Amino acid sequence: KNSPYLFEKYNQKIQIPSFTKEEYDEFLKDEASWDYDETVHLFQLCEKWDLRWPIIVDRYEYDERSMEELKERFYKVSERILRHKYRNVTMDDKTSLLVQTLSSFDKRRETERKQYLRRLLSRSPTEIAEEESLVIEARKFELAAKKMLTERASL
Amino acid sequence: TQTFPLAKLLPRSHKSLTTDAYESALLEGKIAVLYSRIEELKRQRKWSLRQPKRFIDPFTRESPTHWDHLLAEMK
Amino acid sequence: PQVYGADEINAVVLDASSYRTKIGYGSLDCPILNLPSYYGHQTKDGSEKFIFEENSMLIPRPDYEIKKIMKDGIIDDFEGAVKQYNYMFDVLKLKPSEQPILVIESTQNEYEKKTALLKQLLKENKFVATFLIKNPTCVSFAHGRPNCLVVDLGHDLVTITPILDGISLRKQVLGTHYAGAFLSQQLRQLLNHKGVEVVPVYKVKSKVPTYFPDEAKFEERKYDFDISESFENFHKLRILREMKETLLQALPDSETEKLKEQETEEDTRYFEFPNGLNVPFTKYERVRLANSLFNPSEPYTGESGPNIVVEGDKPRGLTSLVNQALNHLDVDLKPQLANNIILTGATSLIPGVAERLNQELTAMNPGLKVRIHSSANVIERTCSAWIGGSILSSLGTFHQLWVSENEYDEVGAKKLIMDRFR
Ligand SMILES: Nc1ncnc2c1ncn2[C@@H]1O[C@H](COP(=O)(O)OP(=O)(O)OP(=O)(O)O)[C@@H](O)[C@H]1O
Ligand SMILES: [Mg+2]
Repeated sequence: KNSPYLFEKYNQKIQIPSFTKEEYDEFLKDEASWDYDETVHLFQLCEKWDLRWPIIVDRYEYDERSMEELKERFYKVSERILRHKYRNVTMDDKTSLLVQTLSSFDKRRETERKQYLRRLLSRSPTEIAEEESLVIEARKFELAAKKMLTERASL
Repeated sequence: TQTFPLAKLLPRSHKSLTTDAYESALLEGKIAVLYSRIEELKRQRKWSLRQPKRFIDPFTRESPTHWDHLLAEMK
Repeated sequence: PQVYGADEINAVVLDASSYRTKIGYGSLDCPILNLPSYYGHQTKDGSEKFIFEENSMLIPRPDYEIKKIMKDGIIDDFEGAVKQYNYMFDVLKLKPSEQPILVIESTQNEYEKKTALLKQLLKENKFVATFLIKNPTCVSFAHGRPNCLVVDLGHDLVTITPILDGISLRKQVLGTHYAGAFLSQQLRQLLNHKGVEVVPVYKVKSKVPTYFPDEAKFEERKYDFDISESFENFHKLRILREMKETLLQALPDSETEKLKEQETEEDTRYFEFPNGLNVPFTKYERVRLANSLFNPSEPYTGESGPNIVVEGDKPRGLTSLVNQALNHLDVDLKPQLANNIILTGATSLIPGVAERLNQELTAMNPGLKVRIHSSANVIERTCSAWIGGSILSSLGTFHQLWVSENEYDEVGAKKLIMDRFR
């Protein structure tokens, strides 16, 4: 009857404030074609799987046009709007204000980031071999900076 | 090295030269060309060492979920 | 004291892999039994008799047939599968109603099969607890890397299931049908072309060595009854097993260069069948046979191993399949899966396949560090799935996920349990 069977200590659950049909009035203002069903499906997926974006998009089944950054942006804006609507009467600070701050994200930057990373990963073997050789030679010249500087000073 | 290159001094020398002086001049020339190529690669946005900063989810980094404890026991 | 230790529940771990099923206990390290994925059947008498123990099948019997169960990693002939499971439980002397059962199964599986399996395990065998973890996740559990790209190379199906943070990606699975069965059929048709006739072990009663390619003397013990074709095929499967174990060897696409030299060195080996015909195999044939996994250059249709595409214009082969699996992954986690490649499968024991796979992957995917992880111990390669099942059952926190019989009844519909509790 040692109710604290151990391992219950870790029954920690990630907390995400939820929305109902009534609160969608605050969310009414915000090829997207978002609606109540898609939003609630997204929130159920994010509550079940502990916010792992690739697994959430893979287990997503409402419709396939939804892309990673679209889901991320919609989730972040919904969360920040709800939280602000929830700190309206009593101003929010500390940790919660700090999350609100970070969530001033931007979807365009990342697609630019992802496109940039894909472009770099798609480079030809010769170019990346040249880049590696440049880095190696730069470090080789790096390792002997002191002697070169002293010799230049003497000369 | 580029605040005052040695290749300007060497033709204007008034003292006996040595192989070592030319060694140093060639080495600083290699420094200059390597940095120029590095800058040219960086300008074309084809430099792997320079990447945009990635977004971080505020929720994940705060608290440990059950799955992460299970993965600790895993490892 | 800090609870670093995991808690063990004595829970049986069951597997249903394509070629062999490996039962075992919870906290141990090796499976107790590993029966082949076949069940015998004899109908000579008016009644029906089943033979499931591995040793008892191999002996000849008057009216005896052998029927496959594990077709492509999905349970088939469930009526015989449940009988095999019950016999396997009885041999292990398992005590029901006090031991949880963890059941491993492939990435792709029919929903009806899962419902039937869970219903039988919870309402017929009266097991208190159950669970259905997916096989690639379980293998990742075995090798201890929770973020990896499992690349299976089994007998029937080659499966590449990306895993992020310890859970599989269902839509990212790439299933190619070019596997050990492809090698078996290709080498069978090579033996057919050479005219070699493989005889079963039981037929041989007195034989003498003869290295000549011509027919060799082998006294035959002929029984009164007639032997079924499936029995002979199953017996020949063993001989192909040792012959694949011994002869095969793969080289990095340099076969055409040393094609002429290999006859000059005369590096051919002999494989002695139970008949005694020590057939010579030139190194070119062995090298091409091994490389056929990586490029199906054989145009003879493969004897019912036809052209196949992902989730089944040209068959891709293993290296290009891995490249395609890597490409579809998002760039956010692509290096993480690239740097952690877990290559399971008993067919990996063929020398040189992993080395040239690494070479091809690093050449065709420049700038992305691809390090391939395998296992030195044979038992780890052979039964990684059961290792993962055992370690998961031994985990402490995992115990909040067991599916109960009362929970199953209260939920009722298997759809809700399968989606959430798996
Ligand atoms: N050393 C070996 N090298 C290559 N093949 C082998 C070796 N030993 C056995 N084999 C054969 O290769 C095949 C490998 O089957 P394996 O046991 O890996 O499959 P499994 O457990 O059914 O799982 P899966 O097919 O789903 O990966 C079998 O047909 C086996 O007889
Ligand atoms: Mg199998």
